[PDB]
Amino acid sequence: AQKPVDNITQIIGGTPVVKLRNVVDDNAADVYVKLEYQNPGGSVKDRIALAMIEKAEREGKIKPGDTIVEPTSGNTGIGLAFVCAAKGYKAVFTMPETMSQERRNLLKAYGAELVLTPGSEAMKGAIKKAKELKEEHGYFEPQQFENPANPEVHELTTGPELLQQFEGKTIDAFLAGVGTGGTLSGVGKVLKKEYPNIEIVAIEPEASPVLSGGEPGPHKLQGLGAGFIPGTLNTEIYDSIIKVGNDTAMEMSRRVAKEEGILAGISSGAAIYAAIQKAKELGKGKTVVTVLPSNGERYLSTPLYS
Amino acid sequence: HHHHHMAQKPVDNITQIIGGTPVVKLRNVVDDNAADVYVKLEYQNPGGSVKDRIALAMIEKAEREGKIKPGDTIVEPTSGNTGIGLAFVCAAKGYKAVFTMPETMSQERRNLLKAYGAELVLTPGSEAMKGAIKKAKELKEEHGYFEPQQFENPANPEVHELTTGPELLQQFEGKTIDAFLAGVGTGGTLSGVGKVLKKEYPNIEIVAIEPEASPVLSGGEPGPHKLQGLGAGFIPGTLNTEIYDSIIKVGNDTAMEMSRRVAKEEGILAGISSGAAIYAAIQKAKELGKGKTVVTVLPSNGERYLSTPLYS
Repeated sequence: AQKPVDNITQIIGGTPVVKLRNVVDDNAADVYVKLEYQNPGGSVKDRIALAMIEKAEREGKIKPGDTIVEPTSGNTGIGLAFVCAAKGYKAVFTMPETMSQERRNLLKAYGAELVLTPGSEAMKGAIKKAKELKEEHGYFEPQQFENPANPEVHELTTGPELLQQFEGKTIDAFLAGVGTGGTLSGVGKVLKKEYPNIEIVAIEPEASPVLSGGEPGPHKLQGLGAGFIPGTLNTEIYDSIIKVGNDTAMEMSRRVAKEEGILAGISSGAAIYAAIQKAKELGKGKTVVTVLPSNGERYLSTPLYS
Repeated sequence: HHHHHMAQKPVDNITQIIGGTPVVKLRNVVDDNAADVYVKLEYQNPGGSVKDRIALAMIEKAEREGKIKPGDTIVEPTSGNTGIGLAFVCAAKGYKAVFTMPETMSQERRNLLKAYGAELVLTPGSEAMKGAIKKAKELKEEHGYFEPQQFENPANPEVHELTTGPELLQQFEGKTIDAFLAGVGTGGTLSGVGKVLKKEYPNIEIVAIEPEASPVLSGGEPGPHKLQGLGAGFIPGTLNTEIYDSIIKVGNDTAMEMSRRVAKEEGILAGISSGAAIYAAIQKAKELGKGKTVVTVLPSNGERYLSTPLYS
């Protein structure tokens, strides 16, 4: 048990890794999952929310008391609301008025202010309002899809944690779903330098296979498939891409919760499904690692666990 | 190499992550001329609450004793965090779980338990908990299912004696804990932690927290209340009725307002029982003054209660 800390953000990072036991055939490679939902705010986005705020502090772009704006209502918005509450910043989030009441409460619970944009304008309307607050009112915009602090914090923390966790053991493949791409790009850079023969695998939705050259489309892999190539994604870092369908990822999330006792979101089900293909392709004795970005309890209002 | 927090090497299954929960000093909701207030984040258990500890301990002892073996079915009449912890542990260890509850339990909660593969047996909502308890016993007698019994199983207070307590006691080595406060549901946390802290800190004050609207420890009548996880309506067998030196009653609105203050001002988003424990801990922190040290436990996370009035 860790000694007392003065601030909850000091708990961000140092997440555990669990070997999968039942959803992987014993003929395949070992599969390990990093539980990023063990971050105190509930997801991997804790890490970039802290890094984005810390970097802006260092560079004098913000000081505690200042106001932040980001066009998101997902895990990055929760992470920013959490980090801003913990560090004394005011968080403003723009989102379409169609966003759920449960998610609005969670953001408002941390003291964040919500700016609702026209529902038909969807995400594009939220981005426009955020650009207006940044350019015409001086709000600081973290910009999760372009801020280099995003892939860099995974280069400095998530990746080296995996290196410590797999000391003396070789990792044969690392797989991660691509949202902003910061996880895959930053962990990938660190693992490839330490394990030059590792395979880095990007995971993306079958229904929106933008990295594979296909067309953006609606999909149910929440957290994945942004519909474009993020500035935070190093497209050179991955050797291959695995596409996962909506139903396939949901089925595996249900399997992992019931047979491993690990309750994670649909993007984690996609990651574990892809990690299990790679394991079977690599065979016994090899080592496959992936990341579980979020907890299944955040998605009880979705068809994931209905 | 050197820019990351230390991370534990891989474990063979998720139950090995239970325990070892961190402690955070409160900064803003507590005056500096009051005693320091420290909170142990039991919602950092992998299943989301303090109940992971007793779910694992109860199942593991039943194995050690030979009462159950993997593949067997567990039955428990509950819908709260104990059911979640038990569903979580049963999935992790290869047990079947059957829970009874009144049909007025929320749908999101039904999905949570079912996500782990537990069965939900619904009883007439007008028979309330008595109906869920009766159905559990009928199934227990009919099929020989093991019943953990969260309010009677000695493994419940014992695991807090063997893990939660020694954790704090190594988390506070070289410091004096002046008061330890804990809300009483089963009473296992207060009983087990209190026993261990008392042995190390002879002058420590052990405080039970219960709802003002159902103060059964104080000798009042059990009544409806809003402090989820607290106020069982009876004195549980797992509560050591001699461990606590004093009792603090907390009202419904008081705990809710503290939970919202802590979420906005500390960035710590916890359930309503945590707001009650923090309110009582600050009250205790005010009377005994600067320099002293009060410690309490936050049993669950605020995200579990988004559909309740706590955060609407």
